[PDB]
Amino acid sequence: SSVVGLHYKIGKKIGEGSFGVIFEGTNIINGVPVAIKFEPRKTEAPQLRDEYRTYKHLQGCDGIPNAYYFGQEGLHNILVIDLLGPSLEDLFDWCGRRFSVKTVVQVAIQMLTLVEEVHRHDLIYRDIKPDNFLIGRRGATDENNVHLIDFGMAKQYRDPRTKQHIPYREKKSLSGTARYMSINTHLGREQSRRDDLEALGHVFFYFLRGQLPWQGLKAPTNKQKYEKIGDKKRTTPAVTLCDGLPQQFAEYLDSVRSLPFDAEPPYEEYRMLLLSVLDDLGQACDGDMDWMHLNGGRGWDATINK
Ligand SMILES: Fc1ccc(-c2nc3cc(F)ccn3c2-c2ccncc2)cc1
Ligand SMILES: [Cl-]
Repeated sequence: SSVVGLHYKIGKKIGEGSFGVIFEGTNIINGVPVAIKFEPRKTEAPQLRDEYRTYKHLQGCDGIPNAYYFGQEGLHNILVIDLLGPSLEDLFDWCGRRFSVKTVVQVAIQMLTLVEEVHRHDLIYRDIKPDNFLIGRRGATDENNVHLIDFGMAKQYRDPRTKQHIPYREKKSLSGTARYMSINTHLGREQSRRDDLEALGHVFFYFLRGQLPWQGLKAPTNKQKYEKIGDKKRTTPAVTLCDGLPQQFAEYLDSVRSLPFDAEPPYEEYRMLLLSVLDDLGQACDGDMDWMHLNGGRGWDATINK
């Protein structure tokens, strides 16, 4: 049968989660579209049952989609959530692999707020990348707002009732994407709130410069490539990465790298630091983003851009 979760018809396949069986769906009750997620049963890495419970925990938070169904169906686990638009990596490629200063700033402030809400619910993300940040759908009220999805790497960091941080430890397996992970993750240290914020700092320079200096290194094995990548991050100060860029981006990365392990980041102060970039350059924060000027003003297309 084509109907799963009682009320959800399976449509076309959308991927972008390894080859995880993701689809576009349609609630046969009201017609709203969804994003159906399958997971093979009796697999070596079961994580769908817990990703559901993370969406219910963050249910009601802005930028986090709602979870609507989870149950057994044949030899698969199915999770129905909201359907969202392209990723920041998708819009990045379509704008020439370079974002202007105003759009990097405006997106940065929304990404900081989404990460803070995750931290207020006793969770850290541990997989910061623009591929997991999506806008909304065309014609919707949240069409160009930034959303956060995929919490298969999210990790509890403090007790929900005592608010006591997890103890510091080392000698852990490398977890995340090598291009954006913090220096502390390269060293096999326990991740905390400060590492999500440093990963966000690497994404900002990735948008401004179009590339990062630790891209395209040669190494015979995989382990030696992550070492060589983390080495370039300790040799490059924040000032050189900020060459020809507003120095507040260098101040941000340096500050989040000086945070203690169990310290609480000054989120509002970081967002005010990134806002003053627009004041120094005579710009307003009205919400105008670069991808809003694609294709003569129509916006992003299907067959021309994808
Ligand atoms: F239940 C789920 C859980 C995760 C997804 C998902 N994963 C990725 C990975 C990606 F690189 C890009 C996009 N997405 C989605 C996604 C796509 C469209 N609209 C909502 C979410 C979907 C459904
Ligand atoms: Cl790379």
